Amino acid sequence: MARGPKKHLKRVAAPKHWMLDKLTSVFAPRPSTGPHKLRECLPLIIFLRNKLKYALTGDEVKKICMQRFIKIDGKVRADITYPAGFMDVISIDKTGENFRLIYDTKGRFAVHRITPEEAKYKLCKVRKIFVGTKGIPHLVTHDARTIRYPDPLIKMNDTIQIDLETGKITDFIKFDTGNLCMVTGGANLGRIGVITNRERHPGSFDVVHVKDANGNSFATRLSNIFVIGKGNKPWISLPRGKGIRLTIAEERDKRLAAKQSSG
Amino acid sequence: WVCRKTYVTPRRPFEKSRLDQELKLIGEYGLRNKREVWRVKFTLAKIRKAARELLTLDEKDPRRLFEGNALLRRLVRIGVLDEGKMKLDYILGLKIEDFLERRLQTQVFKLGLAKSIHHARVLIRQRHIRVRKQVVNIPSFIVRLDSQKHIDFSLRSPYGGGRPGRVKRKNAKKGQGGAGAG
RNA sequence: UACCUGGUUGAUCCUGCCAGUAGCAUAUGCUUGUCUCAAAGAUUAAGCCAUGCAUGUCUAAGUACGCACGGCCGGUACAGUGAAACUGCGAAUGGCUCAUUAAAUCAGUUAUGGUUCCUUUGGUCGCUCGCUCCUCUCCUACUUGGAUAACUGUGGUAAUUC
RNA sequence: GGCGGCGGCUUUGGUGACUCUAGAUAACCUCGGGCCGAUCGCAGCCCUCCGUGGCGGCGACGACCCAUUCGAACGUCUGCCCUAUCAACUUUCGAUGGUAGUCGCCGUGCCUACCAUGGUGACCACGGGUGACGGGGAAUCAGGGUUCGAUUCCGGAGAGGGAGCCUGAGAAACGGCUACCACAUCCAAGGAAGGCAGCAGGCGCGCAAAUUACCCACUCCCGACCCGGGGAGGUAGUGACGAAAAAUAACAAUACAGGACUCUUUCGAGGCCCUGUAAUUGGAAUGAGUCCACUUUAAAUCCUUUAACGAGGAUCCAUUGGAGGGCAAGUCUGGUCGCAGCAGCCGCGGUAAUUCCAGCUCCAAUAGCGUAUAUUAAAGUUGCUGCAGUUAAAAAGCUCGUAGUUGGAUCUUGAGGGCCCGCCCCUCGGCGCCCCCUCGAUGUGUCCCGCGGGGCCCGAAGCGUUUACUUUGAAAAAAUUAGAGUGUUCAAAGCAGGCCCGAGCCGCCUGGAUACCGCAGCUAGGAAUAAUGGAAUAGGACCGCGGUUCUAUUUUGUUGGUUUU
RNA sequence: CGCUACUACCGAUUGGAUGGUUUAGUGAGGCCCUCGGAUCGGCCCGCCGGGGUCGGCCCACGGCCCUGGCGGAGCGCUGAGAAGACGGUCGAACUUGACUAUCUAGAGGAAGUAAAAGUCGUAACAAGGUUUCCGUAGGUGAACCUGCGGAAGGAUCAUUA
Repeated sequence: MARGPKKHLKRVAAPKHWMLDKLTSVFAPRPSTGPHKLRECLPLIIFLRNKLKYALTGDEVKKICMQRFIKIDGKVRADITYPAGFMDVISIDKTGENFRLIYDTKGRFAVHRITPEEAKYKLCKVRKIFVGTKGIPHLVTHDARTIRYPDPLIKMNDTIQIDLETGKITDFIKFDTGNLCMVTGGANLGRIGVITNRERHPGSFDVVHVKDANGNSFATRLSNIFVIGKGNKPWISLPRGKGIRLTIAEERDKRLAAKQSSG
Repeated sequence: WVCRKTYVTPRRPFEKSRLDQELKLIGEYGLRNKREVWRVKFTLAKIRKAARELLTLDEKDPRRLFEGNALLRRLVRIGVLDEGKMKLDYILGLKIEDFLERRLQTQVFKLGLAKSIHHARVLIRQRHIRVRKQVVNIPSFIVRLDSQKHIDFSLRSPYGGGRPGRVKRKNAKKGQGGAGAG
């Protein structure tokens, strides 16, 4: 009777970009509520025992979260299924390994070891800039990190290098034309490159014509456009599969290569 | 979860010319029944139409190329098709028996310890051969090019080299109890 | 696999259905050696349901005055541990079933700038900006009041999670 | 400089858009009835200083008050099965609209006060019928099409039927309650205690459906929480649903019976491929088994691994269907004699039965095969593609005539290279213009020019009448399905996989492609095609302007006054 | 027309059964509101236990006050507040008839199909002994007959200066 919200979640009718299997396990990790909307989010337990595969059972991953070896956004995590969204660093506190959650142009999460220089700041394109009560301006980013006292020259869609040690925002990068933007969603997922064009409509439904690095020019809406810094200026490393765009006849030339070429 | 049939049924029940034509392929290649005829008959109708549809596609289509060059390669990695022709016109010209020769059974009859294709199905079924480090028990196995280069005696066939089971021992018991008088 | 086959009639050409003809998916007839997969109380009873069981849970961190257990280690409240119990949360979800509803569900697309939301993610917590200081006399800040469970026994109860 | 002249500085966050944020003043109140810790664990300090006041982390929990997450519920567009032997429907009960407020999480005839007579239908409304959960998707069909969606997914709906409350963020919860209505229990007669469409299981119904199983390990779930619990689920059982692989023995030797062959005039002989059949087997096997064992997993279980055993035969020994045709294979053999039966249909049987009934032989498929029913095709016997309507079914008695559905013609765009391009009959860019920081003469500012922003006006463009249409993209659950990587020992399939190093490589490494999106929409290219536009007793372009007049506000430092551009 | 089955029809029985409505009735049942005061504390004062002060610096016990106890007191006048209960609110529902639908009994009625070799006459087919048939209208046991207007689907595509 749907007498309250579902507190359960099973597999395959699950997001495919998490790269889960078929009905081999009849339940999903089911990420918690938090900073990002639930489909953007990625459970730790998929990244731990299904991507890095240091564990094999769930009660270990609970105890690994009781080991508290996991710092997402520089903040101590004991959640097996933490709602971590985009450009979220994951500090594996025992192996000394930082990994920032960014998407590929193939369509998969990138196990992507950024430098620890790049782990202190993550670039959050802002969600709102609001004059709160008693006349106080604010910035709140897409991970809902309510930050008082913004910058006095920023406007909408500016990217803040979010100090993951503190919050309490550091320097910004203004929303500018031609910025590097990892285009995410639809047929343009994981595509980085300059903007070069934006289209506006009163009301809703604005498209953004993006020409990426490979030369694929495409008009895909600003919801699909997450700015990651400045044009021809990345701020973390580029993910696997080049993070721009790949063709499938070339991808067989990719998939034939390092299998039986290593060790 | 998901299953399918690997054989096929024609819409004509008794077409005796076909029914004795199917008796040929069993007798020419060593098959179990008409299902082993109908198994490759189930495949080859799809193979020609997949060759037909890619032929009717516009050229320089990746769904024509990248699927098709796989389908070119998949038909050549098993060695049924040769890629010296390598176009959809000739893939419309393939047949059942090109696969039957690339089965494990006939290659045992072509190469190795098979005197008959009755005998050639037996050597797979009674596991006298290893096609790899692999006791392979399936006669409808259809092989690849490299697969025809490692078919040996099995190490569970105690004749031609192998650990004794109970049979060469029984054949020893034919001389050590069949001739040992107990 | 883009097919037909048989049947009108004295014979013939038609129309034309008949019946053969393959797919199927239950019911079933008969039969079945291995090894891999597996639908299965929907049809009929959204029938009644016997019984078995289907959401529990303590953190170094709510309250230890367990009659417990373990100790000298005890006093200011002291126990190591800790049933319970009170307190915190789920229990609504899950599973099951489709009877039902014919623009209704539902599906695709949209919007709440009409609406509410545990939880989580983040800010917000000195003050009455001093009653132009009760908040220095309002003297309770080193902290408040009473009031219950467990505990106990009296118990009553054909019977009761009384 | 107590000002009269004349000038000068001359100052607010977001939305496409809210009477948005923000501001302030006047307050308002919320009582048992908004708010800012009377808490709990871990642990380091400073003390004009000795036990306290100063104080710091760890995290416990809490709330102020919002972002969030989860969404919810309502509102938009597009989309559903059958019926006109359903044509008009809807409100006396608000039907529909407004206004006003009530109330509700809130929009709202939500609701009434009140007012209005609305609102809507042949495009089949209104109503009735449908096992109508719907859809993702499913089966089949060349295509066109046709059947399914209770069914491992999504969303909806109920837990016997309603009603009413409750809890909490979320429930009219039937693994709540309250009562009712239809059922079920104890009763000692007072009362008490109950709803498997949870897992099972049971009955019941039927043609038709398995454990009253095991485990919380795997999966997840809830917690105060690693801990636990879970019939969720996992696990096996049940289990020709159905699917996948494919056995029940080869193999020669022997011999014959020969076909080449060689000899031979042929005959015939030699001669194998042999395959049946012979007596056989000969080594040669194999699980079908049995079985130590390793394995397996919650424990298992099976699997695979197997020491070992398990085939010369009538074996370790396949079936289910058919022979009258259609329809393959008995003009068999016997019996039967229009009987018994058979035969989907066409048909046998009435005595020399190819239809029976059997034998035998053969055929067919095959661990299946056959039947029943169902539906898809075949079926162009529903004909959209693509039916037929003189005489086989099918032009109304005839005509007008609306819906209906169809409809006549007709307006303009050379070069580059061996096609390609733009052309012809203001918001951006931007040749210009002036302003401005000015660029090359010049380094609050000119005259190469807005190129920088522009502003205006161009080639260009809002252009001018627009769409249908087509095209571009976005968007377009997953599964599915198409299909890539992928040796599942083949395969059903999975999402895989592959290495070197001894095993210190303390590793290295491929991957898990791409296709699909009714519509409606969106997007932007096209503008043919189909509709579509204007100037008609004159209108459109040009600041042609004119005279009138309304008013909007910048500067006159400012304000005030009026006055104008 | 005889044998004779099937089938709907229709049907007395204002047959019965089941379901959906609907009038009105009753309204459970909780919700709102009106309450209610079963009752439980505070303040009170009487008295002492302590403290203080105003018998008292013996400011001390106690009077007194604070408070501790305690009860009375006005149970004042409060704080809480029960069952009940108010009227609505939704409304289970049932009743009452109406009402429909479904199912079925249903004597029987009346037929068709089937059903065949029972029976009349010879409809009509050859022009079928009166060529066929329509519409309609009567007739005729029945096949049918006739009239009125048709038609060719007749046996006529053909009668003239």
